[PDB]
Amino acid sequence: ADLEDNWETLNDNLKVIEKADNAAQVKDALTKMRAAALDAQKATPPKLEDKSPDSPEMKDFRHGFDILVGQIDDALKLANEGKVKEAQAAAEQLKTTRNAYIQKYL
Amino acid sequence: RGFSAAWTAVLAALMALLIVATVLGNALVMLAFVADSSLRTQNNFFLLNLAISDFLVGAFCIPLYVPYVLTGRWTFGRGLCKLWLVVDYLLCTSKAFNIVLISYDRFLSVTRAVSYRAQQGDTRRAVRKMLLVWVLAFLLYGPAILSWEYLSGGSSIPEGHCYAEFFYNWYFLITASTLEFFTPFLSVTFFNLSIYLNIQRRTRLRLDGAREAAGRFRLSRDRKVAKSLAVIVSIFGLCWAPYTLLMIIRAACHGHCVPDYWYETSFWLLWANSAVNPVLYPLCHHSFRRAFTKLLCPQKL
Ligand SMILES: CC(C)CCC[C@@H](C)[C@H]1CC[C@H]2[C@@H]3CC=C4C[C@@H](O)CC[C@]4(C)[C@H]3CC[C@]12C
Ligand SMILES: CCNC(=O)[C@H]1C[C@@](F)(c2ccc(CN3CCCC3)c(F)c2)C1
Repeated sequence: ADLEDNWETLNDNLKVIEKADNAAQVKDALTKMRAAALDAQKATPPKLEDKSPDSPEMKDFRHGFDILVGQIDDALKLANEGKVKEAQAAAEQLKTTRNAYIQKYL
Repeated sequence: RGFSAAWTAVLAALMALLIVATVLGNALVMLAFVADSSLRTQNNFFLLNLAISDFLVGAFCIPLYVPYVLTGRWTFGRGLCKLWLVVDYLLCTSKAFNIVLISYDRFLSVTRAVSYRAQQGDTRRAVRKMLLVWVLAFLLYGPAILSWEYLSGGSSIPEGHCYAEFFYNWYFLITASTLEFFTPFLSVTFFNLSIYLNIQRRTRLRLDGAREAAGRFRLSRDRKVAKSLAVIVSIFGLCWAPYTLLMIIRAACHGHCVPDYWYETSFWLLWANSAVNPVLYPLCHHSFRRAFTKLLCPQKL
């Protein structure tokens, strides 16, 4: 449920970013998303309580989160130059990476 | 979502028993309509209607959901998602709206007994009332499921899972919840209370030797009809109320006070009712004890 709660955090911060207007709000939301993502990456999904870390499913779960962290960091890069619009547009792509790669394992 | 190998093995076993129990139980009920043509009554047809819905929860709704709870993924395309959704929402409100109809038919048989006697063998009238019910049931969720995505300019349901496009729309959910719960619960409460008062009144009625003697026999029959109705209405109420009540509460706290697994537990309690009904018909009705005899143990002659 810490994985459930880290997913909670990803949701709340992604909507702040739709809703924001300045770079600081967008930055804080992403730094939060990132922390939650690194935390969620170390989780063992309920589905997988019975699998090795070298298991194809557990490597794939963790690669979904590599995509995500990296996408959050691209958007931090843009936010950390005051490009609020680019950084907000990049936030949409997070939704794709979540559904396609991570949501399976929840 | 989903479950480890060890847990899916224990849940699949249990999910399967429920499937077999629901399917066999309602097939047996339907085969008893075939065996015994004395079950050609409106009251009986209203119970047949409940057994059809129940058959379909077993044959269609539970089976398509099993893989989805076990693994967390709907693997059948959104097309089959919409059909399964329509049919699950349809069988829910149909069962509910049919308990209303059964309760009305029983209220007329005690409170309007002599008018009811003439109408009772009229199965064409019965089959037309059940059809109207299927349309009314469909109307509550059917169009909203099929149309919300286009009205809302696209789906908010990732290709992973299967939910009604209105399922995080609180405004729709509060008015559908409250209708779905109160229409049936207040109508059903009224008929049953009204049967109780009718019997209590006639019991305290002061009649001569033959009229009194004729009407304690007719009151013995009414008292039995009232038990029968209370038992099925109660067991439905206790299977259906948690799900109906939780939806009303999810919608009124905008999804912030009800964990997913509460309402997902409640699904099984409501679907479990479909296994139970087959056993209640012969427990509570002569006509079904007679039919099951004609089918399974006709040696009684
Ligand atoms: C004995 C047989 C006939 C009855 C079958 C009972 C089985 C099918 C029912 C009873 C309890 C139900 C579980 C109760 C709660 C949950 C939590 C929910 O989040 C996922 C489904 C799950 C895990 C249900 C799965 C199905 C379940 C195990
Ligand atoms: C947790 C895996 N996903 C689900 O359980 C989804 C929740 C879901 F959208 C759903 C299906 C059917 C209904 C309606 N059913 C009517 C009878 C019991 C519940 C829902 F309220 C919700 C299926």
